[PDB]
Amino acid sequence: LNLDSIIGRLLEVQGSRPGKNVQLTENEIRGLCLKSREIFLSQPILLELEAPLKICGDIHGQYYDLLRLFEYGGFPPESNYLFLGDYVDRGKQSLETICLLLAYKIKYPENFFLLRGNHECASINRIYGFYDECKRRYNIKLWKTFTDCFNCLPIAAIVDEKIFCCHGGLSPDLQSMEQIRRIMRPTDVPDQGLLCDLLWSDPDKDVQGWGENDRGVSFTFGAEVVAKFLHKHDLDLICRAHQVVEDGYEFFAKRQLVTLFSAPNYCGEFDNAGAMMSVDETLMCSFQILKPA
Amino acid sequence: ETELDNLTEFNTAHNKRISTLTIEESRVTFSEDDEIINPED
Ligand SMILES: [Mn+2]
Ligand SMILES: [Mn+2]
Repeated sequence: LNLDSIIGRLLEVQGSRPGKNVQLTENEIRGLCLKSREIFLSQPILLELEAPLKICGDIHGQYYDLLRLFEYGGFPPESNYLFLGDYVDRGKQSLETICLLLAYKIKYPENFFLLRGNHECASINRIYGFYDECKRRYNIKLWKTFTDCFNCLPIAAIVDEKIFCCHGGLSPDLQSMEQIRRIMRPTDVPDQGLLCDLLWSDPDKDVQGWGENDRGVSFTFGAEVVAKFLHKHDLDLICRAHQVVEDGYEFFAKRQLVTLFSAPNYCGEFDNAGAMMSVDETLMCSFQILKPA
Repeated sequence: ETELDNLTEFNTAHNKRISTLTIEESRVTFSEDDEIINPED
C-alpha cells in the first residue's frame, strides 16, 4: 500500500473542472479502510483535542468543495483538522472524499480527526447514494468494507475542555462524559439512545427542554438544555453539524451552540454557503465561508 | 454470520442503553469578521 501515491492521485484532479473521478484500485481502498479502522480503535471514542484546529461540518461527497476548503485552510498537516461526520451520500464523489479523508487520518494520525455522522451508517448510506456509488464504480463488497470502517469512527470530541463537538447534538441520556467512553466499537447506530442521539438530535428554538424530532428519530433540544449542559460540564460551546444552514454556520442559544455545514449549494437543491470554523490557540473562533455559485 | 458481524451486533445492542451509573472507585471568543474563500462568486 503506497499511501503517498494514493494521495498524489487523489490530489491530481485539483483544478480539473469539478467532477473528474479518481479510480484507485480496490485493494488500495480496502487498505485505507482497514488501516484507518485500526487507528480509530486505538484512539479514544471521545477525543480530547487541543487548539489550534480547523473544524468542518457535512461534506456529503462534494469532493471539489473539500479541496477548496483544504486549499484555503492549508492541506494537512499544515493545519490540524476535525471533521464532524457525513462524508458520503448526496454528492457525486463520496468515494474520492472518504478516501482522501481516510488517507490523511492514516498519514497524520495525531493531527487529523474524523467523527461519525449519521450517514456513516449502512442503513442510511444504502439509500442516499454511497451504496450506489460503490456498486457502480467498484462492488458491494467494498461497500461492506467501508461500513466496517465507519462502525469504528469516534463519536465526539472536546477541544481544550471547552468545546464539545459531535455530529447531531445532545441526548437526554447524556449525564456524564464517561458514558460516551462506555460505547463499544465496532458498532452500528442503534435506533434510540445516547449513541443515536449524538448523531441525530437537533436544536430547536420553539422547544423548552426535549421535543419530538420531525426526522422521526431522536429528539430536539432547547436553549435551556444547552445552557444547563454547558454549565454542568464547565464548557463554553457546542459545535455540531447535521443541518444545512444558509450562511454555512449558524448560532443558537446566544452563541452557546453553533451549527457548521461545509457543503455549499448542498445537493444542488439548497443555496446555502458552506463554512469551516478555525479555532486558534486562545480559543478565538473565526469562520471561513464558501459562498454558493 | 462472521465473528465481526456477531461482535458488531452485540455492541450495537449494548450501545442502545448506556447506563448513567458511571462511578469510579482559556475561554471561547469569536472574531468579528468572516473570511470569504471565493469572493469571485
Ligand atoms: Mn447528519
Ligand atoms: Mn448531513
